[PDB]
Amino acid sequence: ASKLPLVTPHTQCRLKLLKLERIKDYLLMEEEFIRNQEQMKPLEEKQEEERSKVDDLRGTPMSVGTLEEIIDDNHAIVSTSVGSEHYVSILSFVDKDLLEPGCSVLLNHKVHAVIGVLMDDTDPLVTVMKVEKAPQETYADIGGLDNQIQEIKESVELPLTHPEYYEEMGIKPPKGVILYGPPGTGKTLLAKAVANQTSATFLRVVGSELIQKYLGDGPKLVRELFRVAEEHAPSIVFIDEIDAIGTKRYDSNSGGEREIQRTMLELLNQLDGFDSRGDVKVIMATNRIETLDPALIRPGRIDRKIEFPLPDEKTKKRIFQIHTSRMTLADDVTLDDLIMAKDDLSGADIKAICTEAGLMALRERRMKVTNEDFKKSKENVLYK
Amino acid sequence: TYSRQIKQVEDDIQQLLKKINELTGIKESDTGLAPPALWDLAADKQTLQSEQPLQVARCTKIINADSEDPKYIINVKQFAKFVVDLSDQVAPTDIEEGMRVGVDRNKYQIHIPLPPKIDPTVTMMQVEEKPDVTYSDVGGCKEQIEKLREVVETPLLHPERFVNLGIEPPKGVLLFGPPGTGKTLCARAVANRTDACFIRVIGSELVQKYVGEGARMVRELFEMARTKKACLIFFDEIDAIGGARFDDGAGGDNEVQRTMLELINQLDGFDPRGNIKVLMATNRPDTLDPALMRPGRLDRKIEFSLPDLEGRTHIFKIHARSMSVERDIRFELLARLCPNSTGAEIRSVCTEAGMFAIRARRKIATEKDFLEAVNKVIKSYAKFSATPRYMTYN
Amino acid sequence: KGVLMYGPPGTGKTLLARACAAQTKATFLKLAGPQLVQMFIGDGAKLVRDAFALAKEKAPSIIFIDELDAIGTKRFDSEKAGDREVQRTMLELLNQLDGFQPNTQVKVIAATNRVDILDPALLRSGRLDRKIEFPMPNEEARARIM
Amino acid sequence: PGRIDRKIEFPPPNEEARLDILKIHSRKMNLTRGINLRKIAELMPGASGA
Amino acid sequence: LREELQLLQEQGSYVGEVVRAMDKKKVLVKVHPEGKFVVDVDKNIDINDV
Ligand SMILES: Nc1ncnc2c1ncn2[C@@H]1O[C@H](COP(=O)(O)OP(=O)(O)OP(=O)(O)O)[C@@H](O)[C@H]1O
Ligand SMILES: Nc1ncnc2c1ncn2[C@@H]1O[C@H](COP(=O)(O)OP(=O)(O)OP(=O)(O)O)[C@@H](O)[C@H]1O
Ligand SMILES: Nc1ncnc2c1ncn2[C@@H]1O[C@H](COP(=O)(O)OP(=O)(O)O)[C@@H](O)[C@H]1O
Ligand SMILES: [Mg+2]
Ligand SMILES: [Mg+2]
Ligand SMILES: [Mg+2]
Repeated sequence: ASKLPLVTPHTQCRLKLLKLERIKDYLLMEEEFIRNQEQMKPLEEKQEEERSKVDDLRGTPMSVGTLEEIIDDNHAIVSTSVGSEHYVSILSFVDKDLLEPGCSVLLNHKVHAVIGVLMDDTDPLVTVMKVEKAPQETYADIGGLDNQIQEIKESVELPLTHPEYYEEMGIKPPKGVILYGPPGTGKTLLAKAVANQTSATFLRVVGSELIQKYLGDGPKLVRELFRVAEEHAPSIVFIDEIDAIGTKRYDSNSGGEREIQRTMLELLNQLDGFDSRGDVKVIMATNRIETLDPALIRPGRIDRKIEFPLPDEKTKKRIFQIHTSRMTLADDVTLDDLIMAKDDLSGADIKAICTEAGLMALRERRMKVTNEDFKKSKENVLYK
Repeated sequence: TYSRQIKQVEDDIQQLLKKINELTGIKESDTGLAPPALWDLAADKQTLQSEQPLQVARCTKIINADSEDPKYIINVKQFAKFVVDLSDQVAPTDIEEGMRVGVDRNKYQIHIPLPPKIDPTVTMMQVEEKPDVTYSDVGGCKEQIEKLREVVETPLLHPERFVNLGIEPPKGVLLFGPPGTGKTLCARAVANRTDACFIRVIGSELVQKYVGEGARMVRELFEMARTKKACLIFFDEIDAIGGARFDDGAGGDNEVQRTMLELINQLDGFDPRGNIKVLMATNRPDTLDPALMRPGRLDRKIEFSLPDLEGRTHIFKIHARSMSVERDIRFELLARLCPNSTGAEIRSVCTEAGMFAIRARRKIATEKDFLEAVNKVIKSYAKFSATPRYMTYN
Repeated sequence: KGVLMYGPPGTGKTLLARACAAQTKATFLKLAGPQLVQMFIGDGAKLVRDAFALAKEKAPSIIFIDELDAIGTKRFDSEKAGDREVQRTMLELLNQLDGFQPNTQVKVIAATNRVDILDPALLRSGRLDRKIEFPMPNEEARARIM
Repeated sequence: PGRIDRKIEFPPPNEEARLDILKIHSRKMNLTRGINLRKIAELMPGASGA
Repeated sequence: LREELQLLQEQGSYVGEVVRAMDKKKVLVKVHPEGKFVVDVDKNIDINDV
């Protein structure tokens, strides 16, 4: 295990033959040394004789307690599971490194001495926020933007996949990225393409669930979010619909607008605090960019500000080519009449028509979609 | 030539490492055990020494002593209160009242005094580790640094120039300006160079869920701070901890004002804090309370304004001293294009213009690579700008 | 029985209270305002009657309360919400000072810097008698202060 | 429009639909022969199914 | 029948709740309001049956 990290010649040289044959002698001499322990001092079997001695030391009932402090001369104040806490001692088979205040431990039943530590069963909120698998298809599913698809790779993908271009420049990557525009243009759609592509851990939270019903439970939820994001990996924190923290007032929140405010002060800390930040990239998205606090959008917290426009009428035709790719489309239809139907139909409307017109065909058990399917589709989707 | 011959002689000896380390004992990936050849000290001896002679000594809390006799009144977590006595191994000296002690399970007598409870959410806000911002990175505001550095560290590094002159130096200082100006940046340089404990407090951490729970956290801060010989408290974003008392009708934000009042009492009056120096940093000072803006608490009122011209030209030299540039560019021309800009924006210009070199192919930025960055950062992100409604501090 | 000092925050209110702690050789007892606020119910109320019973025992004693607007905030009628547990500690401090079973053994010195916040139930005449104010120093006192 | 897949309206019932709601809920009642539930359903001018 | 006079003096059995098992033939079981116990299994009970 991690015996030698040198692999650098990478050929059929004698140097690769020399190094590993040196290591061959460092292993056998270490083998033959430790072999002569049991030859002259048998004294045990050591596969079980030390083990069963430990297993007979530790009692068969094993109570579970809680750490709250350590005094490093192998005795610490531990809390029992009722609430009455003791001043028991710690053993030597305890590996006194995995002990934090709040870690669940194993105790003796007789004198309650700290026998072993317990691996924690965590968590019912990490698995909530952590995206399990890659969501959907690739960047080729998008179509039409092609100017900011370069931009997001520039700040997320390319700092991760090519860590040589910023070094030859002598620069650090831009920190924050926000995404804004009208509703239904592809803000949430682009973030799935990033989570398809990346090898980082990807955390998502919606801005509406940042507000809590108790006092101070809001800023506690933010502090432990960035704790989770930092403790894993190079990671990507995606916060969607963050204007919703300030627009909608809910009667669950006992603190009024001045509990929204204290949460945003904590969020204002966690992006550009004084603490050592680490490798965490922040992506944000909204559709009401003018409402939120300008102190949160200052450079240093969010560097890149990407606008999404409405789909142009030659980018619209590309979107119909995507959502009607794998459907058995009858040759009656003409897509170019469908394009200029609404003058500002978003990319969401195109999928809203193409999914609905397929639903009309299954009412009549058909397999191909005709023209009058689309004729009654935009009446159903748009006009109400 | 010897393609497989260097491979299989490599591969078996990498296996022969594993094939005999399984015959020593590091294996059986545990549920909380030790490495096997590390606990051998307590294998026979301290097994029957740290367990069989040694006892459990359940820990308690003492109410009071009484005269003429030991006769201590003790208290435990949920059970009763007892009348106890000492052991032979401790003097009756350091068994002073209101102190946690360990107590056997049969006779109920006191074994050893204990260090008190530290309330661990205050334990996590001691910094333990220093950041890497030097005063050489806070260029452009030298006069503000000098007027700050003479309060925080010069009575600590030389506590004799003041005493022989007979003056008591100031204690409190707040740092205020528009955002992105250098307040949190200049606070990191102080924790770089200093040597006392540097306990940081973000003002959004004192909002608690119960009533008066936020005010007890202020004390446990100032209890462990008085134990130290010198400590340096840092308050950040204190517009959340208290603006002003305005109580009207339905008592709203009454809870946060009591936390703001307990902080006021720990700063002045009645056997003061001693050698504790505080340091606030806010974004809008006009909301703050007049009894907190009073000197004797917040003596120094250092301003962080925008850089003038030579503040700006110095900041370009800081954030572009470490990047591959064309030799023949002038920074003084660039700082005339950013009239009311912050130091955080100037760093974003320098990082953006290095990206344009990465956009096409090249390895060193040009002067026109800078100018394509200025009109994007200064003039195309000017819809947001964050400054002009904070210059008036509203 | 009961004195009250008020005014702008830098006029010197604690400075008289620290002066009297050095002059008389009585049992001086001091309080913070938000110290009488507890998470559990009835503990801040219990903490008031424990303090006055302690100053009852040391019969020459005076009690000091700093920042009285922490607990003495004016009561208000509202549904659906509002704090209540703070008023219980106030309403015993009204009673345990003055009312049923009164005493002349302890003297109260109270100090705040804002007055209009306070409940008129604690500014009656019998609970806090002599309400003195501290004006800002006019001209001549500033020559004496510095 | 891309958010909700299909919206379904529930109107108040008419004369043909007030009859069979009566027909299902008169199942568990011990009736008398000769009722003419049609005349009963027309007296309610579409209240609801409740 | 006359065995139970010298059978019922044996103390009763607790009832608990399995969370999950682990290495080397043990399970993690919690009691009513009492703390979680790492206990071993008997020989007549399969771990995958637990
Ligand atoms: N430019 C586009 N190209 C292809 N599909 C698109 C485009 N824009 C939107 N869509 C389709 O619309 C659907 C929803 O888009 P999305 O929700 O990402 O828009 P949005 O702006 O994030 O919406 P909101 O503003 O409500 O968050 C996506 O599933 C996508 O298939
Ligand atoms: N005078 C300066 N010299 C060099 N860098 C600066 C200067 N001012 C700001 N910066 C840059 O600004 C960033 C830190 O800003 P800081 O967090 O101090 O803003 P602030 O004044 O605390 O306002 P906020 O509280 O909104 O953050 C750092 O990235 C730093 O490089
Ligand atoms: N002669 C004086 N008159 C007024 N104030 C003084 C005088 N001498 C000193 N002081 C200052 O007044 C302060 C007293 O604080 P004080 O006004 O009582 O605070 P608060 O009223 O907010 O409790 C002391 O810090 C002291 O330095
Ligand atoms: Mg979306
Ligand atoms: Mg800051
Ligand atoms: Mg005072």
